[PDB]
Amino acid sequence: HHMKNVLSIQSHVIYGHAGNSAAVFPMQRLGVNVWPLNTVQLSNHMQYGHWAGSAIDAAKMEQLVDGIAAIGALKRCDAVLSGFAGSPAQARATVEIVRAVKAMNPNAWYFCDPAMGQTGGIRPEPGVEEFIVNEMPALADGMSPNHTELQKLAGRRIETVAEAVDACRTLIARGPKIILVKHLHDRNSPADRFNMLAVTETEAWIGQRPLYAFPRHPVGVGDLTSAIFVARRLRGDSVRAAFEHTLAAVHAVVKATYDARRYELELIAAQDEIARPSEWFGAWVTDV
Amino acid sequence: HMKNVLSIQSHVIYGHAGNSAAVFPMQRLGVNVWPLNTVQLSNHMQYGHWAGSAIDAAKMEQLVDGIAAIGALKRCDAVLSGFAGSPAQARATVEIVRAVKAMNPNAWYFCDPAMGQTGGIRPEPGVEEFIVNEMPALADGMSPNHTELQKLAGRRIETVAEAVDACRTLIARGPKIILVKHLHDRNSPADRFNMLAVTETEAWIGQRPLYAFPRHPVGVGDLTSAIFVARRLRGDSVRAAFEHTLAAVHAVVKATYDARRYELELIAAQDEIARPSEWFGAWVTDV
Ligand SMILES: [Cl-]
Ligand SMILES: [Cl-]
Repeated sequence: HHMKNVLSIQSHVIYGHAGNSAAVFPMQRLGVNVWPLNTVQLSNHMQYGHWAGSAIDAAKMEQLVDGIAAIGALKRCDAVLSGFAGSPAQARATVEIVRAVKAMNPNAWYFCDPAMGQTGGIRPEPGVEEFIVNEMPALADGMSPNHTELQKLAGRRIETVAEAVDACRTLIARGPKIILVKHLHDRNSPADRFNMLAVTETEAWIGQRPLYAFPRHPVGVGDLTSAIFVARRLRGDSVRAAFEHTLAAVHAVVKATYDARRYELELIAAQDEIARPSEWFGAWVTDV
Repeated sequence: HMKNVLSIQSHVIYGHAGNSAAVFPMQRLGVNVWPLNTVQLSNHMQYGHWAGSAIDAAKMEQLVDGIAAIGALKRCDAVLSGFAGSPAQARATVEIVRAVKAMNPNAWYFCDPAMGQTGGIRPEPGVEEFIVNEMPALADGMSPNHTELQKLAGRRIETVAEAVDACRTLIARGPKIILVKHLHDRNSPADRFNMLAVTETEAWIGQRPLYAFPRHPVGVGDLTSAIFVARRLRGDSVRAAFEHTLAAVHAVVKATYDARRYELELIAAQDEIARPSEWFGAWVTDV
């Protein structure tokens, strides 16, 4: 009955839902305490084409976390969740925060959502992408790449489920115990399916939910996906159960957004379905 | 018909104060919140030490300008403000309210004076003075505690009827609704926490149990104002919004007290925020 605590190190968007504005409320609604460290405050998502923002630097990130430690709270952190990093220095600061939390609490784990934004190519771009690919797997207990991010982490083109499982297993050999492929581009899947995968050293699960066609795809679905998975794991779910709850909860939010003809996620409207999804999509076993 | 509130307050990473006490309860009550964080603190200042980052008044206006630039400001149904660290920040909040009301003339501004530890009838120069002198003409609702109400009214207030009259005099200055988020009633038993809600035509007094914490939790005032704002946005009557606020705040405070914690048990008590299991019906009062 002990409440778990997650330190969530992500961007904050005032209007709309991305980063901590997509992650904090769902985890709280799922019964987990969230300590949101906002690395930047943006007026709105960058996909609108223009925005205003204010960021903190890496030194300030460390100072803020020092404050949480000074009152004795940081050692009670049960998990760290990271997302978008605005600069290489911020990504390095995230790693140092994770190292401190894990040394204070040997049961704490780090879940890294690469959160590379709009990008492409197998090669990691210099700076943040390079740092995510080269440095983060060594400390991460779980990672939640989308397809593009998985190709960068693995250094490979990936087109099938089996190729993706193999890429996940190679990444797991670098450190992480679980890879949640939060969106998989499966050339063998029907076009109206949204595919996800959950891979550990000994398990692999495929899941599918309906793919909704948006004029512009909502930002924040990846951040929401990682957050729900983390919260369900903290609530004690097995890998399969956390995976299935994530798939079903994200479906409910995305469907609500589509039915409302909206671009920003219908996160608050769909909150009861985040906590207790009504429609379920059982996963099935796959392998290399 | 989802409503949106722009909440302009401090953010605290660990624990619950400002937006870290206001945003989640309003969301849990079915209202969308756009949080504009004026500062980011590691923890609240009552611990004695803390770290913080901050934005200035110009950046606050620039951030809202960004929302306006994508055409979203017309979707703002209310603005909620609380503690202000400087007169410049309070003036930036006023400019933001003006910008919101230009895009949505139906939007309303709810000001929690949030003066903190203070005393006396005279407002202190600077922020307190601005709240007393300039805020009522701009705010559609205000949630003073007892000390703040005395400063707003320029009067000593000791009875419920005196407090209603002070609220009515303040309402004649601009606001449509006053929530006295903690009322000092010399005729009430010491173990009662009194609140009052007043409009030009209604006045409701209510009570929940007063708990004697060894160190009183921070953020109860922020939680109270936020729940009331959310219930009003959901369309509650004055009395219903008032009673839900009293019962939901009780549930959170009781949960915190029962666990002997300092930080509010906000997430643990979330179902009681939405559906309080113990109710404290209000009663009519007047001048
Ligand atoms: Cl912030
Ligand atoms: Cl109290």
